Order: sequence, then C-alpha cells, then structure tokens
Amino acid sequence: TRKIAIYGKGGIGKSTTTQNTAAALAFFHEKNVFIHGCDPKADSTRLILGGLPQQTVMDTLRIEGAERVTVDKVVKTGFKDIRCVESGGPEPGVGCAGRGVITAIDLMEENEAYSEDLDFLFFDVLGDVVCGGFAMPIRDGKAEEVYIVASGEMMAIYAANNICKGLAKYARQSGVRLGGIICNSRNVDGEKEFLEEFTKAIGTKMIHFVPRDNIVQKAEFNKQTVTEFQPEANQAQEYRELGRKIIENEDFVIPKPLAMDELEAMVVKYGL
Amino acid sequence: TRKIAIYGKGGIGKSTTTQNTAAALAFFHEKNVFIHGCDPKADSTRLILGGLPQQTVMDTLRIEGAERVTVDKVVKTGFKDIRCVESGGPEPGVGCAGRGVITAIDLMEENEAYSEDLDFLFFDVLGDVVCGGFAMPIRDGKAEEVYIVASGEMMAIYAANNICKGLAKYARQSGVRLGGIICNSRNVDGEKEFLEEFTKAIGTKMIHFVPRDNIVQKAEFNKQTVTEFQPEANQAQEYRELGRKIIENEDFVIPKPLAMDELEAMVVKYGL
Amino acid sequence: VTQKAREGTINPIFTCQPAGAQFASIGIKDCIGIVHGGQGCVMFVRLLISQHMKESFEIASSSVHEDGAVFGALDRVETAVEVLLTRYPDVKVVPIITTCSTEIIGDDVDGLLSKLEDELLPTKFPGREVHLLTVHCPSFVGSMITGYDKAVHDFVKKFATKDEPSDKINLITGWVNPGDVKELKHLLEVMEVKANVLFEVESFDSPLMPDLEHHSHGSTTIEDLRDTANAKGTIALNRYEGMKAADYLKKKFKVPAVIGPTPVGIRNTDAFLKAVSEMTGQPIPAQLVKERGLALDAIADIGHMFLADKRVAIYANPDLAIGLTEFCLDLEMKPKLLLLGDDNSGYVKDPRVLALQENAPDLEIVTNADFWDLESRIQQGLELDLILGHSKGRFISIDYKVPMVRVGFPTYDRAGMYRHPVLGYGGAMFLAETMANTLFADMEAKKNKEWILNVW
Amino acid sequence: PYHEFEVSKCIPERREHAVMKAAGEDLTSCLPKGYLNTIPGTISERGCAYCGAKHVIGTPMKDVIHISHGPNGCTYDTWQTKRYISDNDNFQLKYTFATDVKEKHVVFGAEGLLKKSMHEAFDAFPNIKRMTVYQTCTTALIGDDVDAIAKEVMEERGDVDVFVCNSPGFAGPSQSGGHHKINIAWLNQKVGTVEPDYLGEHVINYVGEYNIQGDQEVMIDYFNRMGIQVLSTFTGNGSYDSLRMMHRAHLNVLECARSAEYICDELRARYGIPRLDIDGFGFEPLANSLRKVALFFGIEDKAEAIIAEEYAKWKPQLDWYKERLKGKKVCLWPGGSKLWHWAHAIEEEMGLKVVSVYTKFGHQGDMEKGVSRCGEGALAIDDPNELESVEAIEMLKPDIIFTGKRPGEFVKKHGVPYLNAHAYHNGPYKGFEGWVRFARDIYNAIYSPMRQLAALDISAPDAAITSGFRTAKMNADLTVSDEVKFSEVLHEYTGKYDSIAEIRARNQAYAAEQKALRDA
Amino acid sequence: SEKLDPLVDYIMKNCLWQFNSRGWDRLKQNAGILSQTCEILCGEEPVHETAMDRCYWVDAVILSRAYKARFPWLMAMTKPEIKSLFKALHEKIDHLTVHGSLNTELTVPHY
Ligand SMILES: Nc1ncnc2c1ncn2[C@@H]1O[C@H](COP(=O)(O)OP(=O)(O)O)[C@@H](O)[C@H]1O
Ligand SMILES: Nc1ncnc2c1ncn2[C@@H]1O[C@H](COP(=O)(O)OP(=O)(O)O)[C@@H](O)[C@H]1O
Ligand code: CLF
Ligand code: SF4
Ligand SMILES: [Mg+2]
Ligand SMILES: [Mg+2]
Repeated sequence: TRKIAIYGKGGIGKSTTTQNTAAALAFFHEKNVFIHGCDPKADSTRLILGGLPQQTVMDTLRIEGAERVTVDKVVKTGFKDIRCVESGGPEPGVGCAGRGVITAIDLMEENEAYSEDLDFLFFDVLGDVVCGGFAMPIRDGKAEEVYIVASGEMMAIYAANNICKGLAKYARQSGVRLGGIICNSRNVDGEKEFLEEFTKAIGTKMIHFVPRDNIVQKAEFNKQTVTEFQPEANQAQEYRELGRKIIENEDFVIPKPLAMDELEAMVVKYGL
Repeated sequence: TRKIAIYGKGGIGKSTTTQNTAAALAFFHEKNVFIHGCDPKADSTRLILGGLPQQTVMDTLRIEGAERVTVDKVVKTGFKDIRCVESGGPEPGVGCAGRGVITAIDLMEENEAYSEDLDFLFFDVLGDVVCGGFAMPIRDGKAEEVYIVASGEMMAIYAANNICKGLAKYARQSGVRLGGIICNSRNVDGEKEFLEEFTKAIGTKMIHFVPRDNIVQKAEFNKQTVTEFQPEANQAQEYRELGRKIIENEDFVIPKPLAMDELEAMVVKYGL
Repeated sequence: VTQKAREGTINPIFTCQPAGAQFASIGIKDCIGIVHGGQGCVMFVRLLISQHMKESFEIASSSVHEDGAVFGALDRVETAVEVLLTRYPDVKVVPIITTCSTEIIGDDVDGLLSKLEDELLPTKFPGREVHLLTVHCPSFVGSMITGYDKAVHDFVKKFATKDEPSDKINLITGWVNPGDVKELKHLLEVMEVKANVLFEVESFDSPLMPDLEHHSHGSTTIEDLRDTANAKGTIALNRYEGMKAADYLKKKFKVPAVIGPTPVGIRNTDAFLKAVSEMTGQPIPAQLVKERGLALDAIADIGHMFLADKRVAIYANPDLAIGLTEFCLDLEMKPKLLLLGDDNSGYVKDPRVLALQENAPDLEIVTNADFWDLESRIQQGLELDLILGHSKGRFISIDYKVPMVRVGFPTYDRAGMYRHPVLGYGGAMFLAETMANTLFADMEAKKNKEWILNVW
Repeated sequence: PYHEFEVSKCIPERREHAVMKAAGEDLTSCLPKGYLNTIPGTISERGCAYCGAKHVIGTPMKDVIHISHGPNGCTYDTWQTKRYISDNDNFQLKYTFATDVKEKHVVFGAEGLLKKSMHEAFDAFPNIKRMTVYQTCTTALIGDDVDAIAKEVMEERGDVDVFVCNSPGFAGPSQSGGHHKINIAWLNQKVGTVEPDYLGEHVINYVGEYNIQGDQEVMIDYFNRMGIQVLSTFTGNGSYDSLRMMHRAHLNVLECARSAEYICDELRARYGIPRLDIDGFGFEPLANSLRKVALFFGIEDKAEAIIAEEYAKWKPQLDWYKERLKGKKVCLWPGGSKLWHWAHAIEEEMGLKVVSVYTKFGHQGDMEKGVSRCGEGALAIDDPNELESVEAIEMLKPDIIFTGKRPGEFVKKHGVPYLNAHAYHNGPYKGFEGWVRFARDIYNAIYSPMRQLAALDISAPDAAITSGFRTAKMNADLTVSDEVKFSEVLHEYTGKYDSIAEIRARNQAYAAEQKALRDA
Repeated sequence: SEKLDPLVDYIMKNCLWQFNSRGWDRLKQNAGILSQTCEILCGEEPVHETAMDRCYWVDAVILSRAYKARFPWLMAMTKPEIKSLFKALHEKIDHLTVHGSLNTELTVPHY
C-alpha cells in the first residue's frame, strides 16, 4: 500500500483534490483507497461519504473511551467502497487539535484500520502545520510520500516552501519523500511558469495541473465529487490523469528549500 | 483604540485583506494602524514592511530570552508608518505555535507595544484555530470585534460557521463580538446570494464584497499593497470602502451558528 | 558565577511552579485551591507537603484527561468549582492554579472566572462569600520559587483594598517553616509591632486532641490580605518569594516596600530589626539585646573551636541559601559550593551575590543547578565537612559521608524540623548548634579526633 | 445494595461507586463501577497515567536510566517517594533524570534537547547502557517524536538500548492508563529481542512484583529453595535485559493482576506461556501458591518442605498476635491489588474484621475480587474522595486503617492509627516472616499506650490521670484469656529490624553457587 | 442447592483462577479447571495436551484437595452424581463470572 500525506497552503484545495483523486482512483483505475482526515473541523471526507461523517475518532473516545474505539464505529465506507475515517478534534479556539491527530492516528494503528490490501492511504492534513502532532502522518510507519498542493499565488508558494523547510526533519528521520507539487490553478497570470520555475529551484516537479473549474463547486454543493457527479466532464478526466500520474510516479526527493531572497528574486518576473 | 481580530478559512485572503485595508486606512483615512501577526510562518506583515521581517517575538525569545524582548527589537514600521510585529514560531511540524502566540501577545502587552494613540489594532490570525492559543486575540483586554473573511465556496462558509461556533463560546466569557463577514470573492456561481443568506441565517451582515482581481497578486509580487502599488486603481478603492465600512460599523452580535443540516439544506440551490 | 553547562537535569533541586502556588495557597484560612490539569500535578504536591509537615492539606483537581486536553477543559474547572463549593461549605477563597498542560493548550481560565461570578455563584450559592482567582503557573517557566512568588502577588492583588489607614506593617515572610513564623512573630511582639503576616503557617502544626478533631490549615485571613493596602509599609524578607507582591502594593497603593535581608544569622537579624524600627518608629528594646546576647554566647562556645575553616556546600530556597552562606562566612566557615537550583536571572544582579563574589574567595556559585552539580564535584575531588540542604540531597550525604544539616523545604528525613527556626536570633542559635552537633556526631562516627569533645 | 454517601448527594454519579455486601447477593446482583473518569473538584485520591507507567512499573528496573521528557517538576515529584529497592545499590532510587523542558523548547520543539539530555545522562553514568524515555503532559501535547530520537541515540552510541514509554499524565483516568500503556509497549518493543544465556529445568517469569522493601527478594528466596529459575521479574529488582527474555519462560507467575495482567495475557496469547495467579501474602495463600508452582514442575515435595519449615518457625509467633487482634476492625484502603490480596487472609489469620475496602484506580475486576473475599456488610468504594472517607470512618469506627501516607496523616487527625498499605511500615509484608512482621505492626499501632493517652482529656474535672507506664502487651493482655496469656508456645516476633539483609545475602550465595556449577 | 453453596463459596473466597480479564478467557479457565477437578474427584487421571492444560490442573489439584478436606460428603457420592454436581457447579461459576457478570471490561477486544 502507498501511504501518502497531502500538505499545502490553507484553503488551497487539499481536501477537494484528495477526495476527487481518490474517487478517480477507485472509479477509473479500480484501486483500494483509504482517507484519514487529519483536520479537526472534519471536512475531509464529505464528498466521498456524501455528507459530513458524524463519528470521528475523537468524538468516539470522548463518548466511549480509548479502549472502546472500534474500527467499525469510526470507519465509514463511501463512493466505490472508499474507506473514510476522520480524526476529529475541538471547536475553534479550545483544546489541542495536534494531540487529537496524534491520538486518532495512534488508535487507527492499534486497531489495524488501514488494511494490508489497500492500494492507497491518503492523509489529508490541515493547512497550518503548527505543531508536531500535525506531522504525525509523516512519521515512521505512516505516509512515505508527500504531495504539496500549491498555486501560482505567492503565499501558496511561500507556504509550500515553508512546508519543505519543516519536511527536512522527517525526510531524515522517517525517510519520507516529496513526490511532487500539485498545482491547483488560482487563475494567476504566469501561473504555469512560476510553478515550473519554483519546482525546479527546490528539486521537484509539478506532477499535475488541476484547472480551476466551477463544476467542482457544483459537485461540492451536491455532496459528491466530480467523478460521482459527472464522470465524463473534463474536470473528472483531470482527476483521472492526476491519479494515473500518482500511480506511475517514481520521482521522490528531499526538497531543497529556497532562502526567501531567492524566492523574492524569482517572483519579480511575474509582477509586471 | 479599536482592537480587531481577523478570522476565516485558510488562504481565503485574511493577511492580504488585513494589510490592504490597513494601508487604505492609513492612506485614505489617516488612521494610526497596528498589525500583530499571529501566524508562525510570519507572513502577515510583508506587504506593509516591503519584505518579511527578520525579527519575530518568538525568535527573540529563543535567542535572548523573554525578559530581553523589547518593543524596539521586534516592532517595525512600514507603509504610512503602520507599526507591525510578528509573533513568529516554529517551522512546520515541530513545537507549539499556539503557545508561541500566547507568549508573544503576553509580551507585547507587558512592554506596552500597543500605543494609546492607535486607531486600529489588527490581530491577523491563521485559518486553522486549532487550540486556545490562537483565540488569545479574542480574550478580555484584546480584540473586541472580529471580522470573518469568507467567500462563496461551501468550505469557506463551513469554516466561517465553524469559527462562529467557537466565537459563540467566548462571547459568553469575554464580550468579543462578530462585526460581520467580509467576502473575498472566489467567483462562485451564486456567491453573493449564498453569502447574503448565510449572514442573515446566523445574525450578521456582509460588511463588504472584495472582488477577485489580479492586481492584488501583481502588487504582492512587488511586495506592496494595492494602495501603495496603485492608489487610484479599482481594487484600492474597494479596500478604502472596506476601511470606511469598518470605521462606521456599529452592528456587533453574538453569532448563531447553523446546524449542519441547515447549511446542507441551504446549499442545494447553488449546485444547479 | 557558573551556569550549569548541561541542558538536562540529573536530580532536580526544586519542583515546578504549580507546586509553589499550591504551597502559598495552603497558608490562607478557608482556602482550597483547584489545580487545573492532570491529577498527578496535585496529588504529588499534597504528598510532598505531607512529607515536609507530616500533615494532610486539602487541595483539589480539575482532573484533566485525554478528552479534556484535546477538546478543551474549561468545563472541568466549572464543574470543579461547583463540586468543591457544594461539598465544602466553609470555603471562601478558591484559587485556580494552571499547570503545564492547560498553559500549553491555552485554556482561558480568567474569562471563565467572570462567567462563574455572573452565573454560577449568584445562582447556586446565593449570598455566599466566594472569591475566585487564577494563578498562571506554566511549569516550563521558573520553578516552585517563582510559582510561590507569583501566587503571593496574585492573592494580594485580588484582595488588597484601600480603606482607613492602619499602624500595621505587612510582613511577607517568604516560604518559611511554622517555626520561622513563630520566631518572627516573637520578634515583632517584643518590638510591639502589629503586622499583616503573609502567611500565618503556625497552624500547620495541628494538635492531636482528645475529642474535637482539628486539622492542619493556614491562618492568614481575607481581612489580612484586604488590609495589606492600608499598611505603613511592607517588609518582604525574600526577594524571590514576595518582592512581586510588595512591588504591587507600592505601585498601586503607595505602600513603601523594604526588600530583605533574609534574617538568617545574627547580623541579618539586626538589619531586619532596624528595617522594622525605621518603618514603624519603634525602638529596639533591651530584651532583644539580651536574646541576641544569648545566641552569641552559644556561638562563641563553638565558633573558632569547631566551625572555623569548615568547608560547606549550601543549597536551599534561594534567599535562605544565600543568607545561610553569609551566616557561615560570619561564623568563619569556608563555603565552597552554593547551588541556586533554577534559572532566575536576578541572582547575578543580586547585591548579596555580588558581595559574595567579592569577599568569599573559594566559593563557587552554580545557578540553574541540580544535585549532580554537587555530586559530580565531590567525585572530582571537592572536599566538604558539612552540607546545608533539604532532604532530597540526602543520598549525596549518605553515600559520600558528608554530614548534612536539614534546612529549607522539604526536610522529610528528620523529625520535627519544621518546628525549629532558622530565622532570628533563636534560629541563629539553633542553626549554629545543629551544625556543631552534626559535626560532633560525624567525628564520633568516623573516630576523627573524637576525644576532643571533652573540654571545649 | 449501592451505598450513597451523605456528602455525595450533590454528585449522584457517586452512588454506583459504592456497595454494601448483603446476604443473598452475588457478583451478578450489584457491583461498583470502575475505570471511569474522575469528577473534578472532589479531592479524590487518583493520580496520573505517567504515575502508573513511570512511577509504579518503570522505575523499579535497577540498571536503567529513567529520563522523563518534560519539565523538572514531574521528575522531582516522583523522586524519593517510593520504596522499591534493588541489589544494584538502589541506583533507581538515587538518580532521576529530566530533559528540563523550557518555554523555548515548548514553542520550537524539544527533540534536540531530548537527544542532548540522553547523551549527557549516558556520559555521566558510563556503566549504565539501558534507558527508558517517558512522556509527560508537556511533550506529549506538542508532538515530540521520542521514538525517532531513541533510534538516533542508539545508532550514535552503538552499545546502548532505549525503551520508549508514551504515557503522559492526562492519557487516562488514573494510574491504570499507565499500567496498560507500559505493558503493551514493553511487549511490542522489547520482548523477544534477547536470548537467555542459560535456561534451567524449571523457568518462571515473576510478573507483577515491584520489590517494595524487598518483597521480591523474599519470593526469590522461596523459588531458589524449590530449585526454580526466575528468568525475569516484572519489574521489581528487575534488570532490563532479563525482561527482554520473557518469551522463554515455562510459566508466568502473576502476583499483581491489576498492573501486569496485560503482558501476561499477551505472552500467553503469543508464546503459549501459561498464566498462574498467585498470592504472596498470608500463610495459607502463600503456601497454596508455592504448592501450585512446584506442582506445575512436578517438584511438589520441595514446596512442602519449605512450608513445613516456615510454619514451624513463624506460626507460633503469628498466633501470638492473632490472639490479641481478634475482633479488631480495619479499613483496607490501598490503591489496587492489595485490597483483595489481604481482605480474606487478614480476617482468617489475624482475626481482624474488614469493615471497608476501596480502590483508587482498580477496574471492576478488582472490585469483584474484593467483594468476593470480603464479609457481608463490608463497604466497597471505587475512586474515593476525602469526604467519603471521613463519612466511612464515622460510620464504621475502625481500629486501624491501611492506607497511604497522606491519607494516613488525615485519619490520624480523626483518632485512628494507620499502617502504610503502599510502602509498608516495617516491611516487607510478603512471606511467612513478613506476615508476622505485618501482625506486629498492626498490634503496635492498635495497642500503643500513647493512643490511650491521646484520648484522655486532662482538663476534664475527674480525669483519669495516672503515672508510671503502660505497655502494648499490658493493653493487649486485657483482651485475652488466661490460657492464651500464659501460653508456653506463643511468643512475640523474633526478627531483625532489617529482615532482608539475611535473605539477600542468601539469594546472592545461591546465585554464586549456581553460576559455579553451570560454568563447570 | 445445599451442595453448590459451600463449593461456590469456597471458590469465590479462596481462588483467583476464575477472575481472568476477558470473558473468552474466563470461559476456558472455568471449563478446564472445573472439568479436571471433577476428574480428580472421580478417581481419574486427567490427560494434558497443552501447557495450559497443566496450568488448569494445578488449580484443579489444589481445589480438589480443599474439597476433599472440607466436604466429606463428596467422597461418599458416586460418579454420576459427582458429574451432575460439577456440571451444575460449572454452570454456576460461568453465570457468576461471565454470563451474568456486571464487569463490562470482559468484552473489551484487546488485552
Ligand atoms: N479545482 C478546483 N476548482 C474549483 N474550486 C476548487 C477546486 N479545488 C478546490 N476548490 C474549492 O476550494 C474550496 C476549499 O478547498 P479545500 O479542499 O476545502 O481546502 P483545504 O482542504 O486545503 O483546506 C472548496 O470549497 C472548493 O469549492
Ligand atoms: N481579492 C483578491 N484577488 C486576488 N487574489 C487575492 C485576493 N485576495 C487574496 N488573494 C490571494 O490570496 C492568496 C492567499 O491569501 P493570504 O492573505 O495569504 O491568506 P491567509 O492569510 O488567509 O492565509 C495571496 O497569495 C493573494 O494573492
Ligand atoms: S511539570 Fe502532572 S505529574 Fe506530570 S505527567 Fe502531567 S499529570 Fe502527571 Fe509540574 S505542572 Fe504537573 S508536576 Fe509535571 S504535569 Fe507539569
Ligand atoms: S499549536 Fe499544536 S500543540 Fe500547541 S496547543 Fe495548538 S494544537 Fe496543541
Ligand atoms: Mg481540508
Ligand atoms: Mg495569514
């Protein structure tokens, strides 16, 4: 099984792209996919389950206890029998959501939730990796590959660069590798060129380009993915190509982050 | 002094909107503005300072100690003499940014960084309020008003509703209130109607609509706000109007968050 | 001054801030604190106070578990206050002490106080006098010393209220034994000076009564704390255990504050009495001259015969340890090692420490020390005749055959040390004679000129 | 029926945590709840999961650096509060280690500090090659990866071994969360990683013993005399490497099933090692336990010889105290297993009446054991608080209480003497000699002349003031008959203040002899 | 009835083998130990096919010794009534320890 963690800037489309690629992998390529949402607001599997799951691992520990969490109470099955679990966590401004992710992933390991016949295990993480508990998906025994979702916007690239800085530690400790940069288009002038240049300066590749399309919004309003919504749409084929590129990926590297002066010099060609 | 905290979905434009509105407030309305960035990646003050500060409250505590932090080593001055400080914090995947924000705001109160003559103090906070340390800006003696940045995307509205849930709790402890929803447009079909419905449903209002324009990205690539880049442009006028609408705001409420079944019912007319 | 080069701890000298706040709280009458955090954070501290005093004190917990840490635990504090107030109807003061865990996750216990006072107290305890306060004690800052200092400041800030002026002074004792408070109160009573004593911990020693049960408690009242604002002045004996509260009183109510000296030994007791005399206008009377003379006669019997040139290592609470070093120098002993067991930055600026560096030639001061500082220096060849310190360094004394006099907190390996003073003239006589008797017993155990104890 | 306390009416959740044994009821009628969350503000007796893992089970290991990843306070608070001794010169009592986490390490990460602290500890104690890192509250919330650091330190040194215990204080309702965590961690990381050098003909693992005042040494002496090899002891007087060899024992001899049943059940499930629950306390329970162990190996006659010899030596002395203790009431208030280890044996062999039992952390299994072994009318409480204990004393009027130090100091101020159920008083209390030592402690506490003096009010007009002296024997002989008082076979305890010195100096002789023969 | 109460009472006051951590383990403990006790009292020599069978047997040997010492009426009954009595004893111990047990931890799937 290929265990992958998805990182990137906040609101860049980590969850949408993760769910859509999982649906494409299960539908067009007949793959066994598991999604572990690592965000306390628990919105990482709504499109696959067709509605927000109402049992997170943390809600189950709070109600029943750690010893009563079962891989049947918290793991749901959605589109194309994709298995979905949500870490859960607190409401904004209280608690430790980092510790909840640590405990949720620990509990799924102890209960052997991720099967050995899975083909893909996606850890969909939040956008603000503010503590060590949000790096739990890239520890030893967890995700071996990381894809960063970015865009041509400068703050998305800066966030992607920041994640690479923090990812050095886990590349040394657990051997996790950066598989490439997924570019979710934000309709920025010169976006393709900026992504190619940035991915080159840090030593990776832009694995796929995901167009900005409103069919994604329409499907999201309908509680499903694009693949479930409209398999023959162009956007569904874009997720089918991203999934294939992930399947046939063999470029896994340790990113070399850019000092911010290099990134400042790089963005000049695009502010014209 | 009007102390304000900005919340919203990750990457919705909180930092960009805060810096641009602060520039418009200082330039078009001649207001004394302070920005305290509460994001460990410390990118909340780039457009005002013309580049990332290299001294953060947390970097100084790490090198010299808490007792050797001064309001001169960490507080910088940028466009139209807007005073800026960054909380700082760890690189992604280590430590505790939440504690760093608690300590940074504590230190800036101890050292009287916020001068009596300030008209506005903006606490720019990250998008994933994962702990009680990122709600430190809305405790007693801190921001009395909160503006949530959202858009027509259903995840942004869901994040706004989630933030309102946490903000309802503190409204009964601290007297923090919701001043409104700022809509940073993502070009969603039905975006205006969705935002009007959602703000009415929770008891607040859309204070202003900020269009999606590429001049914002161009100015950002040039390390400045639109007001600094092009004062007479249309986007600069939008920030000036938004600044004017904040100045004249008197509608501060305790939000009524929607149960997920209500929000699911509401979004049915938008996916057509 | 040497700062410890290792970053980890081998055998810590002090515990964490919440323990200090808890110890300050048990000195107040009708006060039960709630430690907001894990159960160990309160249970171990109750055991530690029990080791020192051989008595049980009531401190409560909010009992934070995994769901409390992940989801927020302010509901635990709200429940704790309600349960504690319903089940203990005599409680008037409830301090809420935070720990490392709830300081990390940012539980807003200050804002919760406002809600409790507006909703829970008026509703479910109407007409009951209940005062709630917060003491923020992140254990990754400071130590139990800074926790105590902060809690005294917090108690004074909660209660002190301007009113009609009083002839009393404020005596903030610092972290001292019940025997120390008795000595200080005796000195004030001879001088005819009324004081608000922070804290009245003589009732820590409770009697075993025939019929009426009588538990250990503190005796400082809310009225004492309220009246701190109306005093003629504040004398804080310990700069690290009470200068914050005294500075607050000066800044807020213009109550003049005299900081130190810790009245350890003859000379520092004189300086303390002179400060009291200046503050109050009261002369030092002839009875104190006589009690001072009695202590000096005892010291003269043993001084240049047995105490001169004895090599001493000292650790204690910082103020007591520094004062003990000064007393040992006055007694002609040779202090070799002083251990200041936490990261306070004021030690190197302390005028008492600067004077020690100037005129104590063979003395090494280690700041942020642990017990491995003392032990590894002995293993490398430091020769000592005596140790002054508390009981957690007892195995250094046992294993390296250096006798130890039990001072400070906690002293659990000897009986009744909390009942003897180390302050004042009585404490000076007790200290000097205990050092001599510890040395005498050691000479007899090692047969080291033990025949000499006949015609001294 | 479920006992509700007057002091706990406002917290109705407390009703189902107490039962009173009634005639015509069995385990399926009523049973106090257990292993639940604590009610905040009750001033309960419960500790934290770090206590259960580190303080209770981990530290007893004698050749290990026990370093807590966290601030100094957790490490200080558990230092010099326990009485598990070892034949490694009590290294585990004298040296304690912390990383001393500060605020800069909280904000920026404390993994570099942990690695540096580990190297410092190994450097300062070059004869120690084993280490356990314990999580605290602080470093468990921030997400420090201790396992990665342990791997790095091991490969950098090349001759050390590190065990990782991820048991922060908040991770569980009591010490029980810690018990479970450290058992499963040791099993998964460490068991099977070392092979025994020599395997005798009868090999046991002694599980669930923590050598309080030499309790394990007492039991090792008995096993030696039956010719039984104790491969490892979990964990009192235990060495790190022997505990890595647990998978090679013929039999698991489980003493404390509250703290170590997890590793026993899993060794049984994985390696097929049978689990044999035993009692170490009492004459008859200890005799039966020795009989079972010897019977498993077919060496029963050796157990019988030990039992006859020990009965002849100690039964007359135990009966001296038993005659004087008949009918005295006791409250049995430990944390865990000692309530059901003692409840039946104390009534039978010392004549005491057990009027109440409680557990601080025990699950429903401990309570089903304790209710079974207690008489009708005994009060069984789970997760007691201080006010409940006061109410119980005023209702039951015990003559002595077995509890902790601080709870003991509390009940002292209500007139009652106490013996330390946790650390003992003049222990060890295990063995045949140990039971006699326990009986003498009970008798000394109850019949103290000072206790009657303290009950006397000298300001009362017609106060029974006397002069001279009284002895405990004078007080206790007022309760016995002439036949007992002038018995020529019953005599008081004839043992040294340190009963473990001679026992330890015998276990060591045996070890030397066995090594000699083996090496030949 | 008058035969079961002394036997059950002795087990619950003295023995520890019936208080295992999980119901599925308690069932095996009960069955093995009690069947072997019935065999011992019937004059039989139980046969062991596993090390756990031998562990069942040591408890069985101690318990049968206690039953012989304390309940002389057992050695007077014949094998059919001893079997029926121990069948009844097995049911009662199962009901007390597993079937009717209020210990909810017995169904926790992990150790
Ligand atoms: N390819 C896309 N085209 C259009 N909208 C998109 C696309 N990808 C994502 N979005 C929008 O982005 C919003 C937020 O993205 P989301 O996946 O929730 O962010 P994250 O998981 O990174 O926090 C969604 O509500 C969706 O409408
Ligand atoms: N009105 C807008 N039009 C176009 N791009 C925008 C607009 N507002 C924000 N952006 C883009 O949004 C990106 C992310 O916004 P940012 O302020 O960094 O988000 P946050 O602070 O909420 O994490 C920026 O790179 C910026 O160029
Ligand atoms: S420094 Fe507490 S003992 Fe600890 S693992 Fe948490 S419950 Fe247990 Fe100080 S405040 Fe307390 S004592 Fe430590 S946790 Fe921090
Ligand atoms: S930053 Fe991470 S570790 Fe710190 S409180 Fe917030 S969620 Fe917890
Ligand atoms: Mg997401
Ligand atoms: Mg921002």
